Amino acid sequence: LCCGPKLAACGIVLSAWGVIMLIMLGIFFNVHSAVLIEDVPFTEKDFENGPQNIYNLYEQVSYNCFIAAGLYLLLGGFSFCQVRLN
Amino acid sequence: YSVVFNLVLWIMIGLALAVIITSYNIWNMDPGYDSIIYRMT
Amino acid sequence: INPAPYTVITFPFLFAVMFGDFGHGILMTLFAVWMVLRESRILSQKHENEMFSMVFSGRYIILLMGLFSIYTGLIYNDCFSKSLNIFGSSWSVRPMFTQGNWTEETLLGSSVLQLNPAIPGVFGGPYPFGIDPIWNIATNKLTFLNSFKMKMSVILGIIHMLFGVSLSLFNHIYFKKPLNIYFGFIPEIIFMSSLFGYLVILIFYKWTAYDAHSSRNAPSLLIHFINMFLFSYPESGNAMLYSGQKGIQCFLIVVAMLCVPWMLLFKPLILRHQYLRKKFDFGDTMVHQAIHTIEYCLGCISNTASYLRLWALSLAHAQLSEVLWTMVIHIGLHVRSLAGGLGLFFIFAAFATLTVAILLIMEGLSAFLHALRLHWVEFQNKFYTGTGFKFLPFSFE
Amino acid sequence: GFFSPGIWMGLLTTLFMLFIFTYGLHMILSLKTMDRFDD
Amino acid sequence: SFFPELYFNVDNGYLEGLVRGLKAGVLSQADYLNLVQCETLEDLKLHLQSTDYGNFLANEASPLTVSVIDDKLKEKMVVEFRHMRNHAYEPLASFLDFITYSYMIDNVILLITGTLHQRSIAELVPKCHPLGSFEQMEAVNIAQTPAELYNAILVDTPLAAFFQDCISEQDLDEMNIEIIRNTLYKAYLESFYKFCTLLGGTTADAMCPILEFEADRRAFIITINSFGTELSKEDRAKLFPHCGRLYPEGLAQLARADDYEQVKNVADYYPEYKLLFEGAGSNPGDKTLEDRFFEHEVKLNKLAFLNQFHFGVFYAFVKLKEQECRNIVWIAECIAQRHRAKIDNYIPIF
Amino acid sequence: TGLELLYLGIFVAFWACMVVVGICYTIFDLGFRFDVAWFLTETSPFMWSNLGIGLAISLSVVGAAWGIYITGSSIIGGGVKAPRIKTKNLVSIIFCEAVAIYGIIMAIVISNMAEPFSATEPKAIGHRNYHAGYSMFGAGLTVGLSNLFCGVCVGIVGSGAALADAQNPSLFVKILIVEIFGSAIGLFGVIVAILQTSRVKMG
Amino acid sequence: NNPEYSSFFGVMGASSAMVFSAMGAAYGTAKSGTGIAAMSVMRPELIMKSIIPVVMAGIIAIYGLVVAVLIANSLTDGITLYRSFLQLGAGLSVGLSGLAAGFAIGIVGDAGVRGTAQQPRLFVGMILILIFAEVLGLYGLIVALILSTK
Amino acid sequence: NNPEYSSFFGVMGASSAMVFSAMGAAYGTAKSGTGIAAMSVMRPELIMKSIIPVVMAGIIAIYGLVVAVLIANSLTDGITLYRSFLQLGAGLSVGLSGLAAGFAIGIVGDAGVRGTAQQPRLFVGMILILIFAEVLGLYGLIVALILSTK
Amino acid sequence: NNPEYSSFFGVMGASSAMVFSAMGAAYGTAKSGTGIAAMSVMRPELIMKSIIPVVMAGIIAIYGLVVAVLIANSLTDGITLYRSFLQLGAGLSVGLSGLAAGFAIGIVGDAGVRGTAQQPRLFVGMILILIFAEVLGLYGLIVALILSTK
Amino acid sequence: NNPEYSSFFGVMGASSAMVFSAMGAAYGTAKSGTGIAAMSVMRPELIMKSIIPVVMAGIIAIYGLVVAVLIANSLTDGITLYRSFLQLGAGLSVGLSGLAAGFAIGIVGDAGVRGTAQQPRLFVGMILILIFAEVLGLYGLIVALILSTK
Amino acid sequence: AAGFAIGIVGDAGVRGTAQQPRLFVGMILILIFAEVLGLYGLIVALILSTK
Amino acid sequence: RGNVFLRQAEIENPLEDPVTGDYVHKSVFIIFFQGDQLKNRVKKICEGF
Repeated sequence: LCCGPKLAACGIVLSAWGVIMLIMLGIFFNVHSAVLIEDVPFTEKDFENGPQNIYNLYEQVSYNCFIAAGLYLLLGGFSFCQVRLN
Repeated sequence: YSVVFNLVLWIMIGLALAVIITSYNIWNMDPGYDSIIYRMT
Repeated sequence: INPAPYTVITFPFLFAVMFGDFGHGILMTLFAVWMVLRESRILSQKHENEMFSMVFSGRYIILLMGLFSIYTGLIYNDCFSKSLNIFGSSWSVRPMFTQGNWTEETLLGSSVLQLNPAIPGVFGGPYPFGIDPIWNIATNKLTFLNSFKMKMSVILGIIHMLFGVSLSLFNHIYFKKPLNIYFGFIPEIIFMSSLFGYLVILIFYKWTAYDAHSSRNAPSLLIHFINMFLFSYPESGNAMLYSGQKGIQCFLIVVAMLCVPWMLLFKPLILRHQYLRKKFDFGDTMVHQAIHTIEYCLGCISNTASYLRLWALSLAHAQLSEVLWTMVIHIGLHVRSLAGGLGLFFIFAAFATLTVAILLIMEGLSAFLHALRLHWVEFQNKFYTGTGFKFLPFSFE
Repeated sequence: GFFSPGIWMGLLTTLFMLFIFTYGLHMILSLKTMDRFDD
Repeated sequence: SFFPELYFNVDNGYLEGLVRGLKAGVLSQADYLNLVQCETLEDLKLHLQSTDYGNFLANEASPLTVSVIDDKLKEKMVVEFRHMRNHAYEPLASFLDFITYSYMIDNVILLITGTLHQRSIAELVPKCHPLGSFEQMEAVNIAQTPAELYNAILVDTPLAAFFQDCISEQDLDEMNIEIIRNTLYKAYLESFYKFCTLLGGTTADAMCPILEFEADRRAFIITINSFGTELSKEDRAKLFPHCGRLYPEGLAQLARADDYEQVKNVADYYPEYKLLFEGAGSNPGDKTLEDRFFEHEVKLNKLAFLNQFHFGVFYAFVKLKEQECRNIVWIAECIAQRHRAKIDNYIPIF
Repeated sequence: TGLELLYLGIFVAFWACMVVVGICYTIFDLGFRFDVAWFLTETSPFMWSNLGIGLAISLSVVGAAWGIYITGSSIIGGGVKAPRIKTKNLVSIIFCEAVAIYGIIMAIVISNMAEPFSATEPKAIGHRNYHAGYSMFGAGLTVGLSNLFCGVCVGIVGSGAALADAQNPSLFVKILIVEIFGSAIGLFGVIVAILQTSRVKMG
Repeated sequence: NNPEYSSFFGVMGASSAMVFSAMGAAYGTAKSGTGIAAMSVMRPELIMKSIIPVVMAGIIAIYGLVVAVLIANSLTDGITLYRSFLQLGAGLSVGLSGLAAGFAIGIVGDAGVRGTAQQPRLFVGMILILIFAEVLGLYGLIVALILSTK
Repeated sequence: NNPEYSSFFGVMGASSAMVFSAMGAAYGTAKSGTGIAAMSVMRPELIMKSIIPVVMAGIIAIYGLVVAVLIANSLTDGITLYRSFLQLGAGLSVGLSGLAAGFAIGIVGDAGVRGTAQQPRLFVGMILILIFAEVLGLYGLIVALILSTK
Repeated sequence: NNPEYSSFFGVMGASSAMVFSAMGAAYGTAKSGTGIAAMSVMRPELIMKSIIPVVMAGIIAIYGLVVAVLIANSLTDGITLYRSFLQLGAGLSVGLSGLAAGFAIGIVGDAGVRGTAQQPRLFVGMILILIFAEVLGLYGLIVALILSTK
Repeated sequence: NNPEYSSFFGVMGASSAMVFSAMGAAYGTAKSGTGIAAMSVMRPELIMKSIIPVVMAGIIAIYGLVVAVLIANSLTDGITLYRSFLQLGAGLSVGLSGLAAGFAIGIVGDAGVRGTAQQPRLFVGMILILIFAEVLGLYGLIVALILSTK
Repeated sequence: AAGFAIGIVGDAGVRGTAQQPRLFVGMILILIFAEVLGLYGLIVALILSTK
Repeated sequence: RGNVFLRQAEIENPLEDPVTGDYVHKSVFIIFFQGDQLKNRVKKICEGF
């Protein structure tokens, strides 16, 4: 019915891809603690004192990945529900 | 002066060429040759 | 000589060299799994999409292509344009660098680049598997990547061609044609070897010979090849790569020269002698032989030069993937305490659509057709006549 | 100053670009179309 | 670094490829050798099925007659020509319109003579060639004075561009229609020659000799056939074309001819028409002069095809195709009557 | 044609200005202000080098495109009544791209030898850098123009052969002789561009 | 040492590098569009296939951008003439190569689009020749990249 | 120390972005218009169903105007010549890319507006073809934003 | 010492020597090939013979080489202006002579292929004419030598 | 003390004596060739009598070669610039006179060769026009020699 | 420019008035603007002579 | 020659073609005349239309 399956299949695969990739990128940030090779982006113009501020900020950055994963998973569930409308 | 000469020269050349091209195109103009024009006598 | 048994594998390999990325390969293999597992229902189903029909024709093509793409993504240490530091780096050790008069420079580091040298005592060392991850973040990565990729492409292309001609030798020996083996295969294989196997071996010698401390006046192979062609030996300006190069190089020139006349005069004359023994337009045969010999001799250089498509497309693919990483998802990471995931969800949706649209199906198609062409001309024409009939059975609809 | 030290270089570069832009404009202008339409 | 070598293909490559592809569809000599061996029209149909002229007669034509074959072949011709024209650009469109103006003139003259034969009004429509048809083709029946013809034709048919000034009369009859024909024809030929020489390049080289010969042939025909008429000699001088090599001849020798021997003497100074006339014995047992005219036209058209950048190979193509149509229908007509007097008098194209 | 008239007007005005200026200056004993040495010594060698580098690929690509279109249009058009000619007649396109391959290789080769210097006046730069810049410009120009004309000739003959092959199968295999003889001039251009810059030691 | 005239050449290189590619892609899209209009009336079913030449022309645009930002990521006030002219050469190379590729793509796209309408089998062949046309852009990009480092 | 003439170049950017921009928006907004007349006589129902090209031409005009107004708002009298070069380069890039986009949208509209009247399906194809030209215009904007910030 | 711009003239001469020769050879080869292709339909047995024109054009290309090499070998850092003028003169002479000879061979071959297609007795006659065109090219070579090794 | 750059002009003179004249003779054969394409297809027997324009073109080339060799031979290092301008004038003079002679010879030969197909007596008229058409080169050569030797 | 506009619109109105007199009015209205294209210009030039 | 007058009316739904079956569009016209010779002339024109 609403949000026909023809595009809902594509939506489901897209949501699965989003969940998986965002979760893995967040885990790579946290576990490796944002090695500059795998993590260039950040927001700090002053770090000359020590690395602890850098690590804290990179943890803060990596936190958002799991919120993105949750949103993608909810999207996938919504699309799966729309598929069941037959 | 050796800079102002080049500056004024190139601006003048560009403007003159533009007016020449536009008036030239506006002269050789196709009115359409409709029943008013092609018809005679 | 049926070319499917070898093509079935060497085609996705060359594709993967042209398309060496991890994530894209995973996507392709997933599509392959989907299409293979659901074959029965789709086959017994009517579809309006003819593009999908010709896509579905190449099932195991796409499957093997994705598998080798995953592999070559692992070997470059390329994974969505970023390396995966798995089991260690060996290049940058700043605490050891402080020994070599390296301290306080980083105060000016805010506006300089401060090159890292090779071998202050513990540096260098080979990564056991693929490219060292540090190269992925180095600003001068392009130089080393260009060198390595150009050399790999040229080496791959020369072995492909010798494969071609060695395979041709089978084609002629079965058909009981002693003339073709004796005055055919032999001069061409000797010419190919003497002209480019030397380049391959020289590349490997330079790789396994010169250390870091010899960075001054490191010999250049390309200029030596220009002097190989032009026979010019300046007294200075380029040191010999290895001792005694003069005699071997001169003999290589002389055998390369001596290759060409063997394929022109001898075999038309032997054909004329056989025809005289029988008791045949001689001039037409001379024209055909000249056409064949000139074609082969010029196609030598043309094909070895055209094999640079591998390096060209590999570098273009790497640059494109890095470009996508640089200005699509880079903006998605920021300081906003709450709006990070929300915006990143939209941004990654767009990233997925754009990388599906361009690099997934399209650059794959370009690499696919380029490898097909490399198979049709540079490989096939050396053993494949390409003539005859095709079966027309009596079966009805 | 006869002309100048530098504007000679600048003018050479810009004229060289201008020739190519004129190449582009000649073919962009003189494109053609079809008339009426196939049934 | 000239016109035909470096930007000919951008607007003409596809169409020229199509035309040269369709050139091979013209039947060959062996096709004639085996086609003249038919027994009935059904065998002709089948042997046309076996070649590129096949699969156009899938109708229920149980009482097959040669008129049906004529109609279907003409339909195929107009279809291919309309195809070639619609995909064209503008200078080539001018070229093809210049070509079709000839058949448009033919239809105009046909309807003008039809008005005199008032008993037929609608039957003229199937007699007119659909290739030369246009928006105001059938309106010609309205006029009863040549000024009315100019009024009808001035409207939207560009044919008026050849006689807007060239006709001055107010008493249409059955004798001046030939004057209308000749005036229109010479004006069309002069305009076409001028346009072709304005285009320049290999197009001018290809199209100049053909129109030259066309004008000279018209001059020869009008000189021969003007005998026994109300027209005076000066009026015969008025109708000659000036596009041929006979421009001084048009007033110097042809305009004062009194017999056929004089026309032969005119032709004697040019080898091209002298050999043509000598070969035209005009005897009962030999071909007439018109046959030699057609054969020379065919030979020049066949020569015209060989030019890689021929902007006007369409002229040769359409003329040859009409000639194949005529050959096929004539052979079929001969076969249908169960006689073999003139089967071996077909002009051998390709 | 308006565009041709515009080009002729610009060209004639330019040359008339040159002639009149030259004559009045020569009559005016002002030959000391025509010091071509300053003109060809103020210019940096790197400008000449980089112009050559750009052209050495640009003109080759232009020729490749010209030949590509000139043969491809006829190949595609003529195969409607003969689909057999699609794959038989792909040699011309291959050569039209081999031209650009040679151009790229030459661009890579000449791109070397670009070590900067610090001199800022003619007396300090020396002869060697001037020779380097001029030689590199000349090599780039010659290779570019040679490959351009080569590609155009290749494309024209490829179109002719492709169009003629649709009539009889036994034509193309012998008409390709002119096709192969096309590429030799581009090869010669590459060889001369190599030789002209074989003794540059900029740095 | 370096006068104020320096960044002139680099900036113009950056501009032209993309301008020429944009013009080429525009011409290719235009020619392909009119070809599609001609092709459509007889064989609608091929429409979603005959987009293949159009997207191909669009590629050229992206290629220009790959350089059009890159040179713009290295410009600075204190730049010598040498690097500036290097940037200029890269820009001219990529721009002109994009122009040529756009012309070729447009022409062969029109030819193939017209061809497929009367012979579907031609389709395959069309795409094949078009591959070469794309390569015309690719080479023009590659040199530019190696002119931004050295 | 800065030369007096420097600001000149930036001022020309303030012209150039607009100067060619409108020209593109005069190539299309006219030509496509003729198309929507050619079949308002017969099928007036599709008068408003293929006017998209004109709106897009207006959008490229907006693309030019944005860079023009920013250029003018970033004006001064002692501008160093480097910023002047950057500004003029941005203006030239936007202007010429806009001209090309206007050309392409115009010709494609003049073809497709006529094509739609012989069969409806072609409409879908054109909603892609036109947009491809539009992509070029957007691309120009991006490079200008890198030349006005780096 | 010598002026620092001496080698520029010799450089330009060496470049022009091959540029003009290549243009002439390309034109001659293109026209001969077109003539052969056009003729091949009607007289398939004359295909080998009509290759005699095209190879003739190729010889002019070789003449270019014999000049451009010779300059490049005799060029060095500090030559005098006299030798540079001499080499420029030789290069331009041979280049333009080769160009004119190429045009001549092209036109003559395009006509002569047709003449032999329609009339066998024509062929040998046209061969003579072709040689005459070649003569002009060779004359250029002579002058360059007297202006090169002097 | 005569300057060194003065020699340049003299060298250029030699170039003209082998460039411009050569181009003239090119026409002097080329047009004549296509004339034969129309003559021998119906009247081949006269081919041997139709070589005269080609020989005239060869004579023009001979004049150019002799003057070019004479100019090049006399060249030396220590030249007064007056000598150089004298040589330049002589070379330009002979080159342009030979150009005129070649043009006239080509056109006259073409007209006569096409016309003889219908007048057996055109031979004498062709010869008697050709003598006048060729005397121009002789006069230019005479004055070129009188200038150079002085 | 004004002279050019008057020339073309004069040709149009002249050849249009031969058919029906009602084209006398409308065309002349066009002509008014076709002359104002010149009038405007004169005004500004006078300012450039006032200072 | 403008001595007569005419007016036109339009129809929306297409009218079928009896022979082939294709849909074509038509329109209605009304002419006011001033003579019979003109009626015959426009009868010929209308036979053409």
